[PDB]
Amino acid sequence: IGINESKLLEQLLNEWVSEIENQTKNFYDQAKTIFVWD
Amino acid sequence: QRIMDNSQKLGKLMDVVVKLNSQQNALNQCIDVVRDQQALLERSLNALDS
Repeated sequence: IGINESKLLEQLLNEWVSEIENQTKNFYDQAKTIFVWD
Repeated sequence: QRIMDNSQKLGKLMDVVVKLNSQQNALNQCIDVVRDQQALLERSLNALDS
């Protein structure tokens, strides 16, 4: 995906903050799952 | 009085011409949105097709 030329930088930052907190949860639960497999 | 009434009426309409200039800048941005998303989908299809 390329960033949309029309998007507000405020929208784009809040969109990426939400996605980085989704990715933060999934990183810790995937790593916690890998630790059980160890 | 009626000249002052019509003068305040014209003024309060001119204050709202400033809002019509705002809707034109929002509409211009919507015409940026669709142009450059279409030119990006076009480009991503050519980058999958190839």
